[PDB]
Amino acid sequence: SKAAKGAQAKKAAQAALKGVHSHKKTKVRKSTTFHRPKTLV
Amino acid sequence: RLKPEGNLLKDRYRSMIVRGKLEARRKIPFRKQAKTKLTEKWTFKDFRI
Amino acid sequence: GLKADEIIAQRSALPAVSVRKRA
Amino acid sequence: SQPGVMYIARLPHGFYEHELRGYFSQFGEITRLRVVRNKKTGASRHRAFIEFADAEVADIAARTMDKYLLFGHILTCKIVPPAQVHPDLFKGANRRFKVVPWNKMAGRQLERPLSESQWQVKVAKEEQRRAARAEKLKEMGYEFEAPALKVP
Amino acid sequence: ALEKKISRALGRGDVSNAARLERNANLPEKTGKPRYTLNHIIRERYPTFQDALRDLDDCLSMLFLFANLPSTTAVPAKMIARCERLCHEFQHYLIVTHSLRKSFLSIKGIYYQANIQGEDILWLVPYKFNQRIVGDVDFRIMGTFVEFYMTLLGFVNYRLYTSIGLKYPPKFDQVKDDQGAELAAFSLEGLNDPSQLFANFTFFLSRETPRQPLEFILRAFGCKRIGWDAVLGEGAFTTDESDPRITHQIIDRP
Amino acid sequence: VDPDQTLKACKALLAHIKKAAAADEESTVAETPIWLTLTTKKHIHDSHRLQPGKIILPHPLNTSEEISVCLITADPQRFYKNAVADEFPEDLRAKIGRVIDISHLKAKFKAYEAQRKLFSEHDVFLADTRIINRLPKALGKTFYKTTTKRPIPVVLMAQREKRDPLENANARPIPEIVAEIRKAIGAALVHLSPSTNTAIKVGYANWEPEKLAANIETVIRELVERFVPQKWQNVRNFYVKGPETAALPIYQTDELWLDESKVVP
Amino acid sequence: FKRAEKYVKEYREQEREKIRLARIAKQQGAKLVFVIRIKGINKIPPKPRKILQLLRLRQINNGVFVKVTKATAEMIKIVEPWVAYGYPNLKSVRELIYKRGYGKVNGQRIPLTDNAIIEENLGKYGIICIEDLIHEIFTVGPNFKQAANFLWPFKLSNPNGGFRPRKFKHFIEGGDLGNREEHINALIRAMN
Amino acid sequence: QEKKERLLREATAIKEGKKKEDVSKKPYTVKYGLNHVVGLIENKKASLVLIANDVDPIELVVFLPALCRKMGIPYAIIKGKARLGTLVHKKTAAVVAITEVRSEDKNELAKLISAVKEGYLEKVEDTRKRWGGGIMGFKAQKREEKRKKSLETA
RNA sequence: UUCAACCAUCAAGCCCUGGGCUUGUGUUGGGGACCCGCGGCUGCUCGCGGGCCCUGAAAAGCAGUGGCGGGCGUGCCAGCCG
Repeated sequence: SKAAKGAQAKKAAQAALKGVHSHKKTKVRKSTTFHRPKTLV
Repeated sequence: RLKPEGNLLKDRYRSMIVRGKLEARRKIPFRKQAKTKLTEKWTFKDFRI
Repeated sequence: GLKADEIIAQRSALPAVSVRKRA
Repeated sequence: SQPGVMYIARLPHGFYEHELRGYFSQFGEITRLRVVRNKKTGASRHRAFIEFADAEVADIAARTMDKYLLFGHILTCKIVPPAQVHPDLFKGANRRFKVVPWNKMAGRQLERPLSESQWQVKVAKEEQRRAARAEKLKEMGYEFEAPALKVP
Repeated sequence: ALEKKISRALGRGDVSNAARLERNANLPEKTGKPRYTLNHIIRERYPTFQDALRDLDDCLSMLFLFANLPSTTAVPAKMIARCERLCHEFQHYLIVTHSLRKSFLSIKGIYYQANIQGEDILWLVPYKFNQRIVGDVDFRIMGTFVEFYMTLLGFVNYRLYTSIGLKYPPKFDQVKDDQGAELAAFSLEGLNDPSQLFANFTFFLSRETPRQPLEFILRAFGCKRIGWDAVLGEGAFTTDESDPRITHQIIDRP
Repeated sequence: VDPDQTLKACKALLAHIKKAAAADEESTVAETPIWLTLTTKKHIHDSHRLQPGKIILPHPLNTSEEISVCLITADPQRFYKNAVADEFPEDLRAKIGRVIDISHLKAKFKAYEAQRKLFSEHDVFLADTRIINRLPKALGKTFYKTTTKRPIPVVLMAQREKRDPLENANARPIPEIVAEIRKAIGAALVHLSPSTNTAIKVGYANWEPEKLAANIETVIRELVERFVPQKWQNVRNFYVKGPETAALPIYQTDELWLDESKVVP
Repeated sequence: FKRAEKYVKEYREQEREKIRLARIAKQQGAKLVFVIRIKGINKIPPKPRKILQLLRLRQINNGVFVKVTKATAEMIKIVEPWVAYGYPNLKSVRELIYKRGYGKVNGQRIPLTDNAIIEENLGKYGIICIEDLIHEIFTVGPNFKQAANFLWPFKLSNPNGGFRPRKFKHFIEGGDLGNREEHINALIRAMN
Repeated sequence: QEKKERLLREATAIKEGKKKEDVSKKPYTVKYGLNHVVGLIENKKASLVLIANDVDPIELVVFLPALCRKMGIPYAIIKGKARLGTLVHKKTAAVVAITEVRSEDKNELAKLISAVKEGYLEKVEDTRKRWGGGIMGFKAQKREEKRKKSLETA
């Protein structure tokens, strides 16, 4: 398709101008409460 | 032409477990990975050409 | 002279602004 | 739909037909490409034309690699319009430009054997060459007695 | 914290700072020693040298087993070399004191029993072959045991050499060890009857014979002239088999 | 090759270039060099040789003091520069204007404009034989498309691991180095290429006819015996020419064939 | 995605290797060497990769024993950018065979846990034990080729894998081409 | 460390009776520090200026592109004050500048300056004068698109 | 998802004692006048190699010659020869 072919062109341009590290992991949180992390005492 | 029998490493490990310097545990070949979600960075989202 | 040296030394027509006389 | 032709220049040494095809195939499907090369030694003239199937993809690739600094070369990528893209641009495209040793052609042609009539006309022609050179030397104030070539 | 500083230096590209911070880490792969020093732990665990001699059975079996393994991430090659060197120093002490008493060839290995200061010391050494590391053992905690046991055996060797009045550590010839001297790479020097059973004989060990146990037993029971084949290693009294001074020859060929 | 015809050609072409320059006049006469053109019956070499051969002359070339001599040596350049400052005679000290090692040459003159500037800043380039194989890549086609200023091979090795340049330079004695440098600056250059035509320097316009003739005959002599393959039956024609004058024949052969086996009926 | 600089670098590496192989072929022209496969360029020319297949250096950190002949010297000179080779000593040969020695029987890898395996596999040649094998390998006997064919290539380790900030770094850095002579023994000690 | 051996070598030279210039050469380093770089730009000594994109407060560098444009200095905005700090052996550098490089890097500096001039300045010459921001939220854009679609349908 | 460096910073062979000789192929692309030698072209001219200048590592069709093998007769070879 023309839309997919254009999307391939944009993806190639993005990889050429910015690199291939396009994604980042985010933690899955089963709970809504944020707790203070436990550190060394 | 003597064929050695047994494993001396396993014998020493069994000796340690029997004498009680440590307890018998099994190998964990794969550990459970942290549950994460992959998302695209803001700069790569806002890239326009 | 060199073209590379001319490119490095290329500036504008504005005179340089000096805060004080330098030794 | 409409084909898109991109003219690329300032090509560094090593950035040739196969590299261009493999690189711009990531951008999109390439139908034709031709790197302008020298006739005498086979070396490139640091420019090429790539004809993509899609003009939008060609335009995107040109805007991506316009003024790209590659191996000390600031690459030039422009899109030629369909109005003045030349109809004779892509003969010799999509195939290897072989390197022919014209030096070795001259060597084997000069060392190959011939026929007796051919050396007779060679003796004759070299005699008229000597005669013309002697006529030119006559105004020079110089005289040279050239021995006549014996015929085989 | 030092490893975090090393990671920061490597991420910022300061290779000189990274190397300078890395030399303070005391890595086992570059020192041959444990990463963490257990000298204060040795005195706590063994109040008496008699208790050290009583745990020498486990220590010697452990280190003689890990003298012959390939290098791993837990136990590096330099650590294995230090194991072999400590075992060779202990064997040299047994040779010069004639403390070796009994030996046995079992289907599992070679059992050695010696007597040091009235304490019977029995340990097992594998035959020199390719030892198999299986997944049924905890090799990393075995390496921790190795670190503790070399830390013990170093002080045991130092005390024994000082008690017999010899300088410790012994002079070690890297060129001879490179050529394959094994026990012959050590030269013992002074500081500042079953023991003479093989004293008057001259032995020649063939290549198919177990060189390290034969040499250790003969030198501990009084033999002073032992030669062998050139491929068995440097340090032989003689190499040619046609030497007329040879009295006994050990062969195991059909 | 008769020398009377050679000297007659010498007066002829000298009179021609004088009457051509007469149409500063003395400066226009000066710095006009003389070319000896050899045509062979075969290509003189099977591939492009980029190391010029040296021919020793009784009357040396480049004797003028206005020339610039650039010397390329192995690492370090420090030993050779202190040698230039201390233990060469004053004429060679004034003639040598730049001493640069291979490392600094590759570091500073990778640019084509840098190579062309170095080409224009000097007249004659001498190069040590330990590094002359790496000089085509370092100097590019600027120094080797034209055979006028190709680096002349000189031997600076002390004639008998990785050598440390600061500790030792593998140095051969300096007065005989001076002799080698003057021999190289006096020797003429012959360039071997896959061609039936070669050109060798024999003299300048203001030089006198009998030393021109002596240079021509001796350059012909060692050129035929040493470097031209299959010698005289491969030699076809000899010409002497200026930059703007036509060929002046000296020796024209009777045969056009290298051997009788090529003659096939 | 692959970069244009990577394409240019690969083309220049291939043409430089082609020039080097042409120089070796136009230039043409009995000890024991230990050869260790290291990391080089990604694309390998067909003749060096066939020489690597014959020398069984397919994987990184594989070590083999080679008898120095004219043909073997030419092959090593060809595959110099992908190998590190030197003269092993008696201690290196002994430690490699005793610690990491594996045998090739029926196409499988079996460790040398006994002299018996050598006895049924090389006993027709007089090699009946591990020290006979060591003698043949070290002294380069008449049966060195069959001994090296029996011996599996040695899988050496990566000491940098023991230290976390440089866990991904290769132990042997490429660039020091040519024979390392006796300095291959330090690499054997560190990797064995 | 390198400064320590340099001072020790200069101390030995002045002990045996030579000037520090006799044993030490002219240095070529990356100029950094905001006041230093601003002075170099004003005196037209800097040949290339790199300005970090995330300087907080932004008033420290908000005038630097205009100053470089007035004084005819090639400038470029780059990502990472920490990235410049890795160059200048610091945690953070707001701006760095090249005044002079060595003779081995004349060509590389000139080519980098030309690449900057043709690939950054000419591309941002017209985008630098436009107003930024003004982006609506996700729900706001969805509501606005639905409203315009309803208006077009009705 | 490294645009680094890496040829010989000397070797081998001759003379046989003099320090000399041989080999080790290794070049960005164009433009402008202009003297030439040689090989085809009836000839003009076209090629080969030389000579004199200019240039940011500069660039806007004009693609040209006989084949071995390999791939599917061939505007295919990250394979070569003539």
